[PDB]
Amino acid sequence: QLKTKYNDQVRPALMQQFGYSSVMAVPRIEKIVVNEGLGSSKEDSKAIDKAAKELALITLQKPIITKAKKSISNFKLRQGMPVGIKVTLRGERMYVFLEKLINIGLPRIRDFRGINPNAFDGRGNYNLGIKEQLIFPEITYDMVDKTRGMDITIVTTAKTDEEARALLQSMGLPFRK
Amino acid sequence: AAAGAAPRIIVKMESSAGTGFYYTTTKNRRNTQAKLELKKYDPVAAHVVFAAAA
Amino acid sequence: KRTKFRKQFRGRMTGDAKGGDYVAFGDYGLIAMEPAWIKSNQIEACRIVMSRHFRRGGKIYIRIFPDKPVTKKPAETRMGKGKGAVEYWVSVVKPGRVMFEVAGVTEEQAKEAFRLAGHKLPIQTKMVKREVYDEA
Amino acid sequence: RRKLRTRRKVRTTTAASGKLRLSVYRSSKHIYAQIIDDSRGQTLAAASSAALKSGNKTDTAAAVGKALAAAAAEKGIKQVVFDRGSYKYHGRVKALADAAREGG
RNA sequence: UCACAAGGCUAAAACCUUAUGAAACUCCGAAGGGGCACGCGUUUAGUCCGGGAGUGAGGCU
RNA sequence: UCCCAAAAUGUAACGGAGGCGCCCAAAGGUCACCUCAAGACGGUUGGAAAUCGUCUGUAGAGCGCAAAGGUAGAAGGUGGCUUGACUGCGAGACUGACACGUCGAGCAGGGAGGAAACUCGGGCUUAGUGAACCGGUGGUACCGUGUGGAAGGGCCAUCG
RNA sequence: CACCCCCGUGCCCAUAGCACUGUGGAACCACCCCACCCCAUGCCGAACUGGGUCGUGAAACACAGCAGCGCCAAUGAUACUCGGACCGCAGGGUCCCGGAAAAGUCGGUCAGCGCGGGGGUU
Ligand SMILES: [Mg+2]
Ligand SMILES: [Mg+2]
Ligand SMILES: [Mg+2]
Ligand SMILES: [Mg+2]
Ligand SMILES: [Mg+2]
Ligand SMILES: [Mg+2]
Ligand SMILES: [Mg+2]
Ligand SMILES: [Mg+2]
Ligand SMILES: [Mg+2]
Ligand SMILES: [Mg+2]
Ligand SMILES: [Mg+2]
Ligand SMILES: [Mg+2]
Ligand SMILES: [Mg+2]
Repeated sequence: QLKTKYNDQVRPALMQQFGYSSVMAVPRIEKIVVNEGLGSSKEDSKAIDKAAKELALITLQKPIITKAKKSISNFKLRQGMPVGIKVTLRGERMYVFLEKLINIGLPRIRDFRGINPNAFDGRGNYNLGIKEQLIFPEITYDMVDKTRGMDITIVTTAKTDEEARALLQSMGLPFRK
Repeated sequence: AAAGAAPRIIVKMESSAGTGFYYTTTKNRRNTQAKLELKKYDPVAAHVVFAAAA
Repeated sequence: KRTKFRKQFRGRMTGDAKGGDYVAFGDYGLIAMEPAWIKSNQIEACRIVMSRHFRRGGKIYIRIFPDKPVTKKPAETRMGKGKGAVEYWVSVVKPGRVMFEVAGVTEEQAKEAFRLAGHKLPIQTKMVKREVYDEA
Repeated sequence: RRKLRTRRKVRTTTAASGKLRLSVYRSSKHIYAQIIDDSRGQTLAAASSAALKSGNKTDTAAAVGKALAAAAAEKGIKQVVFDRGSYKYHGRVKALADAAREGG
């Protein structure tokens, strides 16, 4: 929301930083992608219910149950059964949840001093998945059962990693030096 | 075919039309469980839907 | 010697040698002259001959390799009831094909180690020496 | 992604059908609806929308349906086949349709 | 696809140069064969309807 | 089903390998939509393999089962509606010594999906089969031994 | 087509493809913006869909350059081979006559032929 305007104030910041011959030729943010790959060992219907609940309560968008690719190795695997949970956020609710994150997320993180600045999608993007769930704006241990964690993946439309990096940070982001 | 026939059985689909006419095919009992309900032509009228008689 | 996993049985037929008539991996080379079949143990024999004569160490390239299963029926059976069960392995060496390459040894050494290998072989042979740059 | 168009495209049996096929192109806010005798590499009628449009951007679909079908009256075209595109026959291209589907 | 010769390279596989086997491998692929039209050019067979059969152990190059 | 099988079909062996005697009420009809395996970089349980993302990516996947051919403009994965897994037929071919077997345009009744052109008389295809005889069952009112009935047969269907 | 260019759509199905690269913007195309409804997400206007700008032509597309790759590919000779004849106990091999590859070398190539429409040539 407001965050959109702040992007639009990062835009001449990176235009001025990088000297782009165009304003659309500047790093933007495509979707946010929330994965919750419990399964394999957690074959409980109750548990995928709980992950559904948690995800729906933090991300304000219904989650998809991404099944098993039907690869059945020696250990516990099988055909078509729940193993992961995806929630793709782009546009509005992306910006809403992301602002929820810089605002109330990594700050309220137990023992937090930034994240890994070493390159990610050398194609020019950046992921970063994040552990624990007891570090949240919406998640409570006073409204759950056990204790879990998740995965997070942004898509900077950058061209390298320095440009991705720049976008990320000036958008408001902790790089542990 | 043969007697034992646990999965798939030759069922006959007899008309509601009361004509006399029927059909025959096969149902798995794993997935039909209760009954069979189908909509086929009747040559003693025109097109009147049958049920799975024994 | 043997191949490691496969299909099992085979057949028989012949004409002149596909590839390769030319001398790679080495300075001196030994060449078939006859359309034989060549058993593991026959090569094994040539390998051990030449390996001994070179002592340590020279350099020995055994180009040919037995992929072909040959079978032999049991002792005293009337024909039929099946196909014979894999007696041994042959390598279908056609004429002109280069069986052996040695290098890191003098001409003399090469001659001898060759001749010694030859007397162990089912077929006439000839030694020769490079220039065959069809490719490299 | 080109799969939808080449799909319905081959699914319109080109020649052996007899009938003439009828293109569209509503991706931009300009279309092109051509009428083609498939077999012969020639395009018969047609009725665009970039030489003045009145003003309507997607509301004008029915218009160029009626305009095309109008060209079809004269040239003498009474039979048709609807070559859509990646366009899922709903609103705009449905308008162009219904329009030509009465105003032939 | 399966098999395989020397070396590189790497944590072994993949991959790189060199090198090769295949009835059940094929990027390719002849000679020849088979169908159809003519007969542009020679020659004699053919097909169908009906009567009578015999043969159904083959042998070598 | 593949090789033998000699680039048309065909071709034997107690020659070389492997499957079938089913399965599916959706795995069919139609309509609409989706594109695979695998590796590389980065990713909470993980960390060989899980689930997410980026890049490559013509098939190196998938097709209920054997293999061969086939297939990415779908036969492959998903959803809506559905009972064409339909009666009465069959121009014309493939194929077999015969009996069989296979493909099939098109006409009628009458329906399904589609906005429609249209497609559908089962399944990507090739195995999932049993001739007659005597009998069971639902319809049919053809014959019924002086006549009218009924036993019994006949017909279509169908089960063993 | 008058000349260009763009949009659609074809014959062609890689000597027509890919990479690296340059050009292109109100005139077609694209991204774009908005979405409570048509319509749609196994979740999300990403996609289908709907109302429309400016902005950017960067991405994508169109066009040009290029022979690094890919693809196409000679002649020469050979393999094999119909058919005539032969040698070898045999594995196998020869001669005459015609046909004649594959792989490779020479190279060749950043395609060609249409239809319709739009928009430009002080
Ligand atoms: Mg080539
Ligand atoms: Mg006999
Ligand atoms: Mg006999
Ligand atoms: Mg005989
Ligand atoms: Mg033949
Ligand atoms: Mg015979
Ligand atoms: Mg009897
Ligand atoms: Mg009866
Ligand atoms: Mg009776
Ligand atoms: Mg000859
Ligand atoms: Mg010659
Ligand atoms: Mg010639
Ligand atoms: Mg170009």
